Amino acid sequence: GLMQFTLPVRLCKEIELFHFDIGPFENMWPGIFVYMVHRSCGTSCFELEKLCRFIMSVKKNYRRVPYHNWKHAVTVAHCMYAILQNNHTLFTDLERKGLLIACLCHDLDHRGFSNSYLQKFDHPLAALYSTSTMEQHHFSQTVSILQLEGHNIFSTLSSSEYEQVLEIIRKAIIATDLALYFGNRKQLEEMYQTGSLNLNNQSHRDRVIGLMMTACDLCSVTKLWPVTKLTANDIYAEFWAEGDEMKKLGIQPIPMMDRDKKDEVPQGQLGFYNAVAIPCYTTLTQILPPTEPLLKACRDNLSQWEKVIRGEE
Ligand SMILES: Cn1ncc(C(=O)N2CCC2)c1C(=O)NCCc1nc2ccccc2n1C
Ligand SMILES: [Mg+2]
Ligand SMILES: [Zn+2]
Repeated sequence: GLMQFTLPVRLCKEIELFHFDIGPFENMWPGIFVYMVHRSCGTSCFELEKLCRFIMSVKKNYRRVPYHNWKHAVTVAHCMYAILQNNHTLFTDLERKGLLIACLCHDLDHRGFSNSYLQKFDHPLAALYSTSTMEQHHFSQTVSILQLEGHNIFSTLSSSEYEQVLEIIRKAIIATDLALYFGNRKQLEEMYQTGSLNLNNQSHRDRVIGLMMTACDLCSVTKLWPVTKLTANDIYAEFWAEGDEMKKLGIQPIPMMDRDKKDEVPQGQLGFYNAVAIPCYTTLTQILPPTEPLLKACRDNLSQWEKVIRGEE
């Protein structure tokens, strides 16, 4: 009860910043997460014992893949932590509870393959879930782990509050399906600009939490350049393995996934910052001004990819 988590000084200060990197010491990541739940939510949100047992079962259900791994889960939760702490008064008690958990759980049991590869492989998950295949799986794994004995971190919520939090988590996890981000953001753009955006409207809150999920999920582009660049290596290690598997099914993969087209990475990064990242952080900053440092960091990394193309690195 009187048992705070505390971090060393450098981490205690830097964890508050959007560009914080959680570091290479895996054994400190659970403690970093609990620290974020305690300051974001309170020391009373969760029974420590249940929370710790939940976290460890979540870690166990992430796989040893280059990018969609336990470090990604914690990284995406830290970015959510930073958004929530810079917008103290905008979110409900249930939202603060749900969104850090959603982030920790959003890629549970990922195998390093896209929805597209599952559909072309004819994986069982693609018959069970026809759209947002992996994301419906991640939510499914979240509910499974919540139902293990001693893992119900929400046990003190009422029946209707429990239904509300599981519904926040569901929509938040589904929103990490990038295919859905394009329309969600267009709709948010029009609502903000015609001044119809209304945060008392539940369907509007949903869209804004969806955009936060995309922003947190992509947050490798908002780090200091050496973090961004070394994270890109892990991302391509998965993409190129998928490309290899596409070629095993007799299908030329898209160039993003073809290791024979490494030369095209720098131009593919510009497309991605211009088509996905910059628009994401722009609309996020319009709705939630204190998230501006994510947009600034993203623009700094786009300019670093521009230098790569010009052979200045
Ligand atoms: C940095 N980050 N964060 C997330 C993602 C991302 O896309 N996803 C889906 C799972 C997470 C990326 C990223 O790097 N995407 C790579 C973009 C890209 N590289 C190309 C190389 C050649 C041709 C086209 C290319 N495009 C579009
Ligand atoms: Mg995902
Ligand atoms: Zn993710």
